Amino acid sequence: RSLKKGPFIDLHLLKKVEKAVESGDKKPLRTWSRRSTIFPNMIGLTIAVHNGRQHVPVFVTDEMVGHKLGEFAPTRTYR
Amino acid sequence: AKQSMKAREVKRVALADKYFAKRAELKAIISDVNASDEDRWNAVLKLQTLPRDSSPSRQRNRCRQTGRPHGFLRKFGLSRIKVREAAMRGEIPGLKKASW
Amino acid sequence: ARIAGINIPDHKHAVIALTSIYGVGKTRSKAILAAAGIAEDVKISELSEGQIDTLRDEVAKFVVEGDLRREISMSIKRLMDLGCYRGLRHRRGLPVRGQRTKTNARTRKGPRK
Amino acid sequence: RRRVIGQRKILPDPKFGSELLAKFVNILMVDGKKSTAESIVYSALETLAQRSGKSELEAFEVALENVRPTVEVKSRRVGGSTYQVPVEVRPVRRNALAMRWIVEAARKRGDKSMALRLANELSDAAENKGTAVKKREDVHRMAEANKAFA
Amino acid sequence: RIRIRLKAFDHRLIDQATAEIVETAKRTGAQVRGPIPLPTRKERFTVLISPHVNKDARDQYEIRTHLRLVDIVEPTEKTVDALMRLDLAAGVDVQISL
RNA sequence: CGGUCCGGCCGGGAACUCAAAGGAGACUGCCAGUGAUAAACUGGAGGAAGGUGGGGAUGACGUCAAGUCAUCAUGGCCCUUACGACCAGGGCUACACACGUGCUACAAUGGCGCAUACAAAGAGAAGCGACCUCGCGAGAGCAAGCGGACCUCAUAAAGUGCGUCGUAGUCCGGAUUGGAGUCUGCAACUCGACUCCAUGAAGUCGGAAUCGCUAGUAAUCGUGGAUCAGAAUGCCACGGUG
Repeated sequence: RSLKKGPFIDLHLLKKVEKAVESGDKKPLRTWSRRSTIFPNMIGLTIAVHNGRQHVPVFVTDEMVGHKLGEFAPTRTYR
Repeated sequence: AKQSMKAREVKRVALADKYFAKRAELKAIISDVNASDEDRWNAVLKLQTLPRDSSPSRQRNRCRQTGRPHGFLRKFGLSRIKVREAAMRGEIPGLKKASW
Repeated sequence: ARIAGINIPDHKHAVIALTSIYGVGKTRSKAILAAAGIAEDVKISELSEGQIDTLRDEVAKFVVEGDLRREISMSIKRLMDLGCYRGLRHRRGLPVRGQRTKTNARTRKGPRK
Repeated sequence: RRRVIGQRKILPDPKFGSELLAKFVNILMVDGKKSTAESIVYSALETLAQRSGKSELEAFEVALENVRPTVEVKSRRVGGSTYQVPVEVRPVRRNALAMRWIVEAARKRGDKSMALRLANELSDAAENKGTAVKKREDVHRMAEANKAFA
Repeated sequence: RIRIRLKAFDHRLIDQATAEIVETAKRTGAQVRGPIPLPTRKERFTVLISPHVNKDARDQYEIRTHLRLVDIVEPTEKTVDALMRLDLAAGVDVQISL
């Protein structure tokens, strides 16, 4: 939305570019970032995104190049 | 309303006069207009907007007497929760009972 | 003769059955009428065989109907596969207009008999 | 209450010199847009000019001469009972009654321009030839025949 | 060579403050004109009459902003010096400009 | 009526307007009539105005000992290793359904496009912004006038008039859905506004039943301000038609 070629990353991600396509042998990286965006190449990076109580296992394709981290991390369940 | 609300403006309002009302009119020192599709300024401008609480936004005057935000009226000099008791004491110059 | 309109009414101005329907738009679809010799003010009947060849000349420039609906539908079906906010709201019958389902969601809900 | 009008004065039509044609545009107009009503008056008289046997200068007055009653029926409370009584239709209303019925008829119609909707009723307003149209006058025919109790 | 201003809200204080300025300006200048006017303004506002709810009950307040260009006949160096220390009570606002 | 920054600009005036103050004038004064013949009323003359001239400001005793310690204090109680406050992420615009009210239309006493007549009241220099340029466009970029009574915000709009059109969910509308952008701002994904190429639905009186005032009043169209980094249709005001 609004921006040609999509925005540049947050500075708190600009310091985390060594963990952009790989998390390692460790548990999927716990992320409270929801207003920040994804890296333009990010597949193979295992992450868990906050929902307001817990962290959820999110799924991302190699074709996703600009989305807010909250936009694909659900918060509700019906009744 | 809380006693914490009384000093919440102190840093915010100071940077409003310092930068947050001219930095866009003076932006030509942190900008370039000669290179096509080339960035050398975004990360230093995002570093300038890295600090929080003090913003061009978030800025509210409040009732400094009570911490209450709502019912502020600049034309009265005082938030309406205290206006009648102050204006009938004669404390606000030159508010009086004269009606329509 | 007709070129893009499919409805029954006869002898109208050269815009109502010429523009703003199924994919043809109104921005370039009206400028071609002067080359065909057709006027855009007041009802007209000069569009026939011969005049219409100047309009049948426009090829590969635009798309209409189901192929234009394919363009938007696939551009949402790629998102309905994913955990995206508008993904589930187009996989399930949910609004995206930022609505209050306590008060107004009437287009998305329906009758109200 | 008591210390009230009556009838407030209105200025007569500048072109025709008539106070009936002044009241007529006041009740004809809608949302106070009297400037459009000044284009409907006389424009609705197009098909009446030659047809008026009183000449054009009475081609609208003729539709108001058709009905000039002295009493109307009203249904009024005397206690736990409600009865039909004749009430007087005074000179000030006697000339303005049918005028108020013709504008309602034109507003309730929905074909052509308003200057043609008004002309539909005005064409028969002194002929009364239509079906179930004189039901309009049953409120005065029932008044010249009131019996009540004395 | 300067020009002057007087601004107030009180209908009598505007003349009492004029009578301070045109006298300070006459103490070092013998030629006279008397005060010139303009611009006057007015403003009105409404408030809720009670601090808690009661939003159907309201009270009416207004002000009248008075201003004079005043004019000075001789704005001489010795006369503007007397206006650098202008006092003149609180309750009004003034300017000196060139 | 001379001179002319060609201009109420200088000479001339202090009057009208426009903005401001203080008086005088309306007193049943005047006639006849009515009135337990009295209070005061009922008409006429004369007047700008006639009967507290007209319009405002004002809440007697009493009304539920009303709503509120969520603005306040202030007696008490409970929590204090917290029911306290500092960040951050979700929420206070969940929804198979109810209540509470407006605005714009459903049209042709109406809309649209192009002309054309006339404002009142407010806003404004880290401002109000006239223009031109790039472009599809928001807008960006520069920038006239002006210090806010001879500038900007600003073709008021409706109305008038011409061109055009129907009983068709319409020329219309463009509500909705993606894609592009434009602005402000850690940040507009989610809840923001403005724009463009495209697509495209609802509205042709509307449930039992019922609502409200007496004239510049109802009815109806534009203009302005507040809040404000960045949006209202809500809030407070202004004038036109009536």
